[PDB]
Amino acid sequence: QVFNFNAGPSALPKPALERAQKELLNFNDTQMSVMELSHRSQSYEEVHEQAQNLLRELLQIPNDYQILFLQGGASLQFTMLPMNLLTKGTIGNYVLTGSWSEKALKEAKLLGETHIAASTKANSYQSIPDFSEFQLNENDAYLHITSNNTIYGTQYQNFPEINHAPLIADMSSDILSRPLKVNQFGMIYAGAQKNLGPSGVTVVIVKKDLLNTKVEQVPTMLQYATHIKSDSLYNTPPTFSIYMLRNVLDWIKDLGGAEAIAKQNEEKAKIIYDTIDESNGFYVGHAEKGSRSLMNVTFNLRNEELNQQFLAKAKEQGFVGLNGHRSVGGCRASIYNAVPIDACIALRELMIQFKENA
Amino acid sequence: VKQVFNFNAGPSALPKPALERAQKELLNFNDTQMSVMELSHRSQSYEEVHEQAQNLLRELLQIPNDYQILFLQGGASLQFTMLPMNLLTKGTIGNYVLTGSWSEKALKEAKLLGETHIAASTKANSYQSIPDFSEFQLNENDAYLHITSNNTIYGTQYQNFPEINHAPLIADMSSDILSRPLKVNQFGMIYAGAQKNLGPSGVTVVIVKKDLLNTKVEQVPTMLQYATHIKSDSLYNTPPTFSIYMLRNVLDWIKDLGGAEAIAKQNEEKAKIIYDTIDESNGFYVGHAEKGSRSLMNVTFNLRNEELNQQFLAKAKEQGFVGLNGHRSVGGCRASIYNAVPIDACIALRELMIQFKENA
Ligand SMILES: *Cc1c(COP(=O)(O)O)cnc(C)c1O
Ligand SMILES: *Cc1c(COP(=O)(O)O)cnc(C)c1O
Ligand SMILES: [Cl-]
Ligand SMILES: [Cl-]
Repeated sequence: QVFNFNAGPSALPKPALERAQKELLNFNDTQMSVMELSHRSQSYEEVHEQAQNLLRELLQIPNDYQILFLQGGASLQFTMLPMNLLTKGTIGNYVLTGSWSEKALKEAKLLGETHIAASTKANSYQSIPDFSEFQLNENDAYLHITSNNTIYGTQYQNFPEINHAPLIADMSSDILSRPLKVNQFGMIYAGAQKNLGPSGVTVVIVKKDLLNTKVEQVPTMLQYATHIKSDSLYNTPPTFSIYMLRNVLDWIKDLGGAEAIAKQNEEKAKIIYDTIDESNGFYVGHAEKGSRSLMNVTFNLRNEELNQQFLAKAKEQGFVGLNGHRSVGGCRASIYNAVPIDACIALRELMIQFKENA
Repeated sequence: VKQVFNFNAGPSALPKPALERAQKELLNFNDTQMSVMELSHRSQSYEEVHEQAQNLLRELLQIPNDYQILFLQGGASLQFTMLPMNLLTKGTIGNYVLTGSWSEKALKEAKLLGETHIAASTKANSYQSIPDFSEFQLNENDAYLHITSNNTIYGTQYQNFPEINHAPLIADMSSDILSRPLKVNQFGMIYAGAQKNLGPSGVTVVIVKKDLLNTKVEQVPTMLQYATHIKSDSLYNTPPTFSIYMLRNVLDWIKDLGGAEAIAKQNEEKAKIIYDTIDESNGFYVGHAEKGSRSLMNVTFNLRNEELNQQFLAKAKEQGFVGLNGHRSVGGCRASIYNAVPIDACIALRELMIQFKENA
């Protein structure tokens, strides 16, 4: 009777939460909660390391990348990245594919010279721009993309070959929804709360030799080098959030890893997109078909009265989270890894019944 | 199986009722059929928890209505830089009172951003005491005066606070916030990582006078402006929802036991058990702190030599004591006795200390 389509924080795998509940008072035979452990304890250090190792195995992260667990959300990364890499005489180059891309660019502008490599803003971010359109500069500090544009419902189907400067990706809303060639990136970051666990930890996967050096004048907490050198234990980490991340990663592994999860995600997205496409225009997706997200499906009915009726009916029927962001309007169905296919089927059935009764 | 005596210095022991409450409803919070961890931060169910945590803090510490309460990420360590970024301006001075390692860390971050000054320091005395307030060297263009209420590593604590009216008084209260009543109106801003006395790690509480920290900050990154978080009620970006939920649960527990005065009475009793054991030990245990600056939250002490220190800590670990190893700067032992550390663990520590001395 409850279908959780929340856009972040979001649904977690039942086994990960059940495991957490079962041992909440007695973690790993210590007779205390994981939340009561010192981050300097062997018990916690084992979890911290396992979470890293699971990420490394599941995404096939090369040995010369470091995995960091940071606080502050993806939003703090919007500023921390340019603080570390946008040096005088270089350019923070951005590909704009939605609202989250804009937020990232805005923070770089406060700190240095920026540039727009490509943008689909003028077309309401309905698509990912062709890579052949990208305007690249010899003095780029990096090229920043947003892999999944959570608000607009578009997603990179693949990633550009970028080697004049590091490619940086905000993968908050699609990290570990599919396999990745990590070597294509200088850095990947993601708040955990969309696809990896609860909120309060941000995963940063970074090429060590890019960022393992002290940057002059940058506050200690805001240097990647601080966290690299200290293995994300410079100050007190968000221990429960990291524990929950570990639990989620174990679930992904148990189901067969990134390939298996990608297959599930493709199947459940098809359920919703086919419903849109067969609706004779009653439901219209915001994204161009070739840029459709497998993680956030955005669509509208023919006018706002119909949008309101639909969302009111959905709320009455137990659906949570379906209201679209204002820039897109309509409905957003967030279908991250842990959202079950039966919830997607229920959404289809709701959509079909609503059209029939309109 | 070993008994548990949790003297961890941060993260730390939690109240059992708060954990039990969390466990019971972990899969279905407030009849939503979702964990609190699975809710939108813009849902009514989560907003109620967020607001309740603020209201409990406000009631328990008697925070005046013209103060705002923020829930931020990054730890107290991020506050070390965020504070001077927002208040340390050209032509002003970040003035610090140094009473331990945490004071030094705060000063260090301000130095990167502007002019700083040391109002007073007990560094030369190995941080064994809180300086006399008469020693404070103050400047007309201080942007603020910063203190560390409880010096977690050294085991000293402000017994009362200075009357400062020339500039804002700012305090890192990470390791003693809500261990006792507090006159909040004496401060412009108070911050604390939650993980010593308020909850689990992952959230930092900032109590700030509304009129104070959100001006002349155009050059400061969005996330690092207090103004951003003030305006959005700590929902600008996604908050650490489960940490704030757990904080709410801990605060309810404090309220249920009688509030700040009741917890201060418990804490004074706990500390007395340990300090009396040290003082009665004919030098077998020696406290780091001068008696008049002793912390009620972190009790620091050494045995006569490193071999005995090691043997004592090994015996402690065998008997189920967790977290007693001192920080390297004092060596020895540190018994952290935050709000939720039970008096019976202090009883157990005393018994261990008496037995170890008698068997040495
Ligand atoms: C939600 C989201 C963010 C912001 O994450 P916070 O952790 O709330 O700062 C950034 N980028 C994308 C793509 C998102 O979906
Ligand atoms: C632990 C502590 C800190 C550091 O807190 P983090 O949350 O680890 O950054 C700062 N000040 C005091 C007094 C502390 O005890
Ligand atoms: Cl977006
Ligand atoms: Cl200290």
